[PDB]
Formats: sequence, structure tokens, C-alpha cells
Amino acid sequence: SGKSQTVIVGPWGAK
Amino acid sequence: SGKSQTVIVGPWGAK
Amino acid sequence: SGKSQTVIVGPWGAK
Amino acid sequence: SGKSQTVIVGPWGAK
Amino acid sequence: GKAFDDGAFTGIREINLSYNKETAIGDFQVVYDLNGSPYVGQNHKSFITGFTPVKISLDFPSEYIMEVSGYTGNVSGYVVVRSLTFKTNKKTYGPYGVTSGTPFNLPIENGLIVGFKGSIGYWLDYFSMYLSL
Amino acid sequence: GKAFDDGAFTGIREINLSYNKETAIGDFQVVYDLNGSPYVGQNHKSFITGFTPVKISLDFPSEYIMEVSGYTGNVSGYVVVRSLTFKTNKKTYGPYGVTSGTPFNLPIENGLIVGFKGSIGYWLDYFSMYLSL
Amino acid sequence: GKAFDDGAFTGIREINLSYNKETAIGDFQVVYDLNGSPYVGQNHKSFITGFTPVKISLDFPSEYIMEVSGYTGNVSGYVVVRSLTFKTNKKTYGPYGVTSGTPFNLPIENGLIVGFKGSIGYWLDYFSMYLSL
Amino acid sequence: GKAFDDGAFTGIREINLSYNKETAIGDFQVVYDLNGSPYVGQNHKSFITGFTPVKISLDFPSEYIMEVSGYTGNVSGYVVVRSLTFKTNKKTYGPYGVTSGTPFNLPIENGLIVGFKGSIGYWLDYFSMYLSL
Ligand SMILES: CO[C@H]1O[C@H](CO)[C@H](O)[C@H](O)[C@H]1NC(C)=O
Ligand SMILES: CO[C@H]1O[C@H](CO)[C@H](O)[C@H](O)[C@H]1NC(C)=O
Ligand SMILES: CO[C@H]1O[C@H](CO)[C@H](O)[C@H](O)[C@H]1NC(C)=O
Ligand SMILES: CO[C@H]1O[C@H](CO)[C@H](O)[C@H](O)[C@H]1NC(C)=O
Repeated sequence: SGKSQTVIVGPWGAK
Repeated sequence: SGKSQTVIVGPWGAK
Repeated sequence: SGKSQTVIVGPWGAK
Repeated sequence: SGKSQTVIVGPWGAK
Repeated sequence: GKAFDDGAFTGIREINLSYNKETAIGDFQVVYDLNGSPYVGQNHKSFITGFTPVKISLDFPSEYIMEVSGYTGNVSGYVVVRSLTFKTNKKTYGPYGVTSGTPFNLPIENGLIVGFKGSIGYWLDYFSMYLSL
Repeated sequence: GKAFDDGAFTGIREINLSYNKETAIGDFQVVYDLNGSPYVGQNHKSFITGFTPVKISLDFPSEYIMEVSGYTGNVSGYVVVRSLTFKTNKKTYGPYGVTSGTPFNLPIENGLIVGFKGSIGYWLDYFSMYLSL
Repeated sequence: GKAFDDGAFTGIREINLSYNKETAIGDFQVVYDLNGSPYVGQNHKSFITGFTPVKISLDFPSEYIMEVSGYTGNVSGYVVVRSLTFKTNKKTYGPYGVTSGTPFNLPIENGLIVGFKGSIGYWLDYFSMYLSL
Repeated sequence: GKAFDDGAFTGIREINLSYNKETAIGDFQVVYDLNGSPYVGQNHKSFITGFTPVKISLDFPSEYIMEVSGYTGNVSGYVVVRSLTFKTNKKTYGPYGVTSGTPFNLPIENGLIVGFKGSIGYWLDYFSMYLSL
């Protein structure tokens, strides 16, 4: 697709 | 420089 | 998937 | 530093 | 809670959050850097009020966050982010909120936090961060 | 010419440029995507007028640029970008300008163009592109 | 301890570690993927012996680590990694070692762990991870 | 031709190619850097012989490729890479082969070439490059 992506860490808190 | 880099998370454990 | 990806430019030459 | 960087290809045109 | 996702930017300039020393983190809002220009992110607010505001102004670009830590716990039966601490290469901001529950921390050897996403109901339910070089 | 550098974004939604079929590319302006929202980039204009405007509206997010090609040449003694062509996964826009001089092309197997930078005097002197996954 | 740093690779195929249910994590060794080929990383070993080996074979490429968690604590006056747990999109491996001390966890929404670095003396002193898309 | 794809690495240490001043580029082989260690890539060879070998030893890590240029043309009815030139921050290597046909060039403002992929029959049919920070 045409949307740039980046690394994402998480979540922290409610699952 | 000529060395490729990447994201690094940490450290965990001894300070 | 579990394969790391990176940017790739090209090709140049035969179509 | 605190500025995010990304790959940049070029320039094309006047040197 | 109501989910939010700011997306990714060039960096972080200022963080505005609120908390309650009895409960948890309330409101969350960030002023990012967009290619050299300040970009005022949307203010994600708690369904309720009564929090204490805090402004964390970073000396961008020389000052950046190196570690984020905090506590997650139970409040009225909900698991939420009770405390948050931001450690930069120049200073430590926090802890803010209640330091009780299970701890979590994210130290960064190489890279930058360039965005936030999460959820907020009466409190900050959870959150994640965008990382980049 | 006057240099410009838009920086990096989430994607590209629309490109507005102008040219002269005798000379070269004139004005350049892009409407980027910033985390799902349109972001109107600054309009970089030629020191002179008399160009023919062209609007390239992409069907974001399904339509993205796969290749950029063009020609660089001599105009009044200056080396500039005389022609530009944008090929997406759905259509080909261009060529625009004069297709004469030395050709250049940038095909992309994996990745996206997320930003532009360059210089503009009477014409587009040169330009570079930001790439990302 | 003796520091190590494997660097970054294409992915992870198998992890071999050892632990002691009374002390902490001992040896650490990884079999990475290098552009479709298995790459046997160096076996980083404890100055001492008496640990219980564990082999974590991942169903590469469809199976990958989504979260890494564990505990850091005090052993004989040294702060070390006492426990480790690897959760993939298919199964949970661990916990291995002693689950006491302060907890830590790294959940990943988008991205992959592509490398390890750390230090090992009598036990795993600390460790960091390379992240990539 | 026979396609090849080396994948991505930490950097480039040495490039070994062969050419014929009347036809085009023949063999192609690279010695990459894998986290501080030399990694000898597979030697991709031409279905035929009679080429002139060339070794490009870079002063890794201080020396790196900044621009790759060359020409694509027609040889015996096949479109191939007839010439190649590598410009580093210290020196210019080439051109190698025949400088006729249509030109192409890849200047890099920020980033590194970390891998090659392409196809080789009697000559180098085409090639692409992996880019990274
Ligand atoms: C009293 O509950 C609310 O607040 C919780 C905690 O932060 C949660 O956010 C919970 O989902 C939310 N419920 C709704 C319907 O938004
Ligand atoms: C007539 O010249 C001008 O236009 C040139 C071409 O696009 C160049 O941009 C050239 O630099 C610029 N000169 C100044 C002072 O801006
Ligand atoms: C008994 O001490 C040793 O082990 C510690 C714990 O894992 C630490 O690794 C400590 O540094 C190491 N000492 C040396 C010289 O490596
Ligand atoms: C004489 O042809 C051969 O060489 C061409 C040129 O480099 C092309 O590579 C062409 O595909 C290859 N044929 C086969 C079957 O590989």
C-alpha cells in the first residue's frame, strides 16, 4: 500500500 | 560512516 | 511475516 | 541528535 | 476508553499530561516536530476531570527522551497506566501519578520516539510508541 | 535558485507542478499525507511566470508512485530539470516539459517516496527524494 | 561479565539458552536467518556451569517473537537477568529461570527482533535487542 | 539470464566485476560486511567467458559508495547493462564497459547501498540495490 510504516513497541497497560 | 545502523532498545539488567 | 525488509531501488536494464 | 532521519536519493539536475 | 493514534513525526518538542496522585494518568497531548516546525497534536482527554496538569518542555533538538518508564495497575477494576516517567539526555521528568502496580520501562540505545498511540477512558488504558532512526 | 526541503511524511496525495514546453519545469508543490490527514506543502515557485500548471491527483492510499523519470539539460546556460514523469501502479502522468538532455529514472521495487527537496530559480535546478518503508 | 553483540540479521530461527531455577539465566546463543539461510551465532557462555539447557525452535518464517519479558534481580550482589520469556504469534516459551525481582517486557506492535547484544559473567548481566521492519 | 539476489548486509567491502569493452558487463560478485566481518558473496557469472576482471577494494568503513551510474543498451538484441561506474567519497571507479545507450544514475544524499540483486545471462541483464540507513 501507499502508507509509510515504522516500528511500534507496546502496548503497556490494559491488554 | 559506511556501517548500516538499526534501532536498538535496552539494556535490561545490570546498570 | 518474520522476514526483515528494506528499501529496494531498481531495476535498471532489461525490462 | 533528536531529529529523525530517512534515506534520501538524489540530486538530479544542476550539480 | 476512546482510542487515539497520533502517528509518526520528526521528533518530540513538548508533552502535556495530567494525573491524580490517587488514581492514574488522565489527559495526554504532545507537541511534535514536523520537519523543523512545531506540530500541535490532538489533546486526548479523560472522560472525567480533577487531574493535575504537567508540561514537559524539551530543549529540542539537543534534548531527546532516552527512556520511558511507568507503572500499570488496577483502578476501579480497570487495568491502566498509573504512573509515567520520562528520562532525557539532560533531565528526568517524573514520576507522575501513582508508583504502584507492575513496572515497565523502555530504554533506547539507538533511535527516537516519534509518535504515540493508545486509549483513554477515565484514565490512560494503554499506550504504544513509534520508534525510528 | 532558492532551495527548499519539505522533509518526510506518511505519503503523497497530490502533486502540483508547472512547465514550459520550450524551457523546463517551473513551480513545484505537493500535498502530502500526514498520518491519514492531508498536509498542504509549501508552494515553491519560479522567479518568473508563464508556465502551464498541471495537477496530479493520486487515488491515495491505493495509488502510489512506482517510478520517477525525467530529463536534465541546459537552459540559458543553467543545468536544470527540463522534464518530469510520474508512473504509479495505476497510471502514467507525463512527460511534462521538454524531453531533451540526459535522462534519469528512479524505479522503486520496495518502498515509498515520502518527501521532496530541491532548488528553484527561474526553473527547477535539482531535486532529491525521501524514501521509506 | 564478557560483553557480546551479535549485530543485526534478517530474522530469528532458533534460540538456545540455559538457566538455573535458583539463580538466573546462564548461556545464550542464537541461530539467525541471513537472507533465507540459517546463520549460527556465537555461543555466549557463562563463566560457570550447572545450568539447564533449553532449545526454542521457531517455525520460521511464519512464527516470530511478539513479546519478550522477564525479571532482573540480585544474585550474589550482582544485578542480572533472572528470568526470560518469549511469546510468539503461535506459542509462549517460558518463563525460564527465577521469576523474582523487577519485571520488564517488550511487546511489539509492528517490527521484528533481528539481533541481540549483552553481557555474561556467571550470569546474563544485561541485554538489548535490535529492532527492524 | 540466471537471476540472483544477495539480500541485505551491513555494508560493502569489495566489488569484483568483469566487462568487455565491445559488449557489456559480465560477472558480478560482492564481498559484503556482516556486522564487522567480511562476508564473501556468491560469484554470479556470465554464461560465457572472455571478460576483463576488475577488483574494487573499498577502504571500509571510512570509504563508501555515494553514486552508481552506467548505461543500459542493446547487445545482440538483448537489453543489458553495458557500463557501470562507482563513485565513493574518496574516489571514482570506472566507467567499466561500453558507455553507449541510455544513461542512469543513483546519487545518494543519505543512506547506504547494502545489497545487490539482478540477473545475468551472457551479460548483466538488470540489477537493483538495497538501501538502508
Ligand atoms: C468507567 O469506564 C471507562 O474507563 C476505563 C478506564 O480508563 C476504560 O477506558 C473503559 O473502557 C471505559 N469504558 C468506556 C465505555 O469507555
Ligand atoms: C537567472 O538565474 C537563476 O535561475 C537559475 C535556473 O533555474 C538558477 O536557479 C540560478 O541560481 C538563479 N540565480 C539566482 C541568483 O537565483
Ligand atoms: C563473580 O562475578 C562475575 O559475574 C557477575 C555476574 O553475572 C558479573 O558479570 C561480573 O562482572 C563477573 N566478574 C567479571 C570480572 O567478569
Ligand atoms: C543468449 O541469451 C542469454 O543472454 C541474454 C543476455 O545477457 C539474456 O540473459 C537471455 O535471457 C539469456 N538466455 C537465457 C535462456 O538465459
